[PDB]
Parts: sequence; structure tokens; C-alpha cells
Amino acid sequence: MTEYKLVVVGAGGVGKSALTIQLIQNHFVDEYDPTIEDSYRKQVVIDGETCLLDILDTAGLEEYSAMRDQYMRTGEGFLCVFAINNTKSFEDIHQYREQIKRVKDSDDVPMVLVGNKCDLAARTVESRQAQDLARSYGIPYIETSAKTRQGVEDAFYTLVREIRQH
Ligand SMILES: Nc1nc2c(ncn2[C@@H]2O[C@H](COP(=O)(O)OP(=O)(O)NP(=O)(O)O)[C@@H](O)[C@H]2O)c(=O)[nH]1
Ligand SMILES: [Ca+2]
Ligand SMILES: [Mg+2]
Ligand SMILES: [Mg+2]
Repeated sequence: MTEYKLVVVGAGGVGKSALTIQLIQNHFVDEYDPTIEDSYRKQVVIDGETCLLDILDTAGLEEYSAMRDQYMRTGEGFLCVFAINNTKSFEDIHQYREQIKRVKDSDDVPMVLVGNKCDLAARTVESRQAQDLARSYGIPYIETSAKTRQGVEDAFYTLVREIRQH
């Protein structure tokens, strides 16, 4: 059936792996093992359509960000993740936006801005601030929690729906 190539990007430790693993394997990864480049595949029915999701979990740490550009090349949609308790991760979203533009050589790439770790109380990035950023890119802003699963499916499914509008 239809295959959707999704790519998760964002600063180190924002929760890219936890989000992906919660979506695909249904459990929360409590420990922090820096990622180099991992891929996941799973058949799911979205809006009545049986589709194959190929999700690339990329490195947020520069030290593990080797040929990251090459892996992302085939990506059809991207989740740009920051953590609501990490202001710097939010401020650096533009870096990932720029990288995506380069790898895809396009200004119109399906995307979703994700504010992860919404279960944490030390929030320094208010929803409104993220909504303004997303609005400027013309993309949806969705908050998630890889820990409680809140907004997790919504984030990935919305990305599929954005690819469909593409
Ligand atoms: N409370 C809470 N902790 C989270 C959440 N998502 C991730 N974490 C925690 O944050 C740490 C880093 O998460 P991880 O998914 O490894 O981040 P990453 O973005 O994949 N890191 P890297 O880019 O180096 O590969 C882990 O200890 C993980 O449990 C969340 O929604 N809530
Ligand atoms: Ca470990
Ligand atoms: Mg990771
Ligand atoms: Mg403030």
C-alpha cells in the first residue's frame, strides 16, 4: 500500500527516540542513549488507509550527526522536535528547518512542530510562543509527551495528513 517516509529531527535529548519508540513499540524509554541513526517500520491504518510508516530517528548531538544529511534525503515529512523545558532547543529549531531545506532543496516540505515533554513542569517555552513559530512556517504545532503518550499519535498522524496535502 502507501508508504510514508517520516524523519524526526531536533536537538539532543529532546525526546526524538522516546517519541518514535512510544509510537512504534508502545513503551517509554526512561534512559538516555544518544542516537546515531535508527529506522523503524510499521503498518498502521490512518483515516481508513492501510499504510507503511518508515520512521528515521536521527541524532540530535553533533558528535553523532555523521552523514545525517544523506539519511534524511528521502524523507517526505519531518517532525521538528524541541522540549518545552529546554529554551535552547526551541531557539535552535531554525537550524533543522534550514537543514531540511538543503536536503530537500525545497521551501514547501511537509512538517509539524513538536513541543515534547509536556508532562514536565519546568516549562520555559509557552505554547503561544511555539504556536507563533509554527504559524510563521505555516505548519501545525502539537505538544507531546513520550512518557504519557499524550499527543504522540496525533503528531505522527498529523504529519502523514500534511504529506497528503502536499
Ligand atoms: N518526562 C519526559 N521525559 C522524556 C520525554 N521524552 C523523552 N524524555 C527523556 O529525555 C531523555 C532523552 O530522550 P531521547 O528520546 O533519548 O532524546 P533524543 O532526542 O532521542 N536524544 P539524541 O538526539 O541524542 O538521540 C531520556 O531520559 C528520556 O526518557 C517526555 O515526553 N517526558
Ligand atoms: Ca543504555
Ligand atoms: Mg535519540
Ligand atoms: Mg518566557
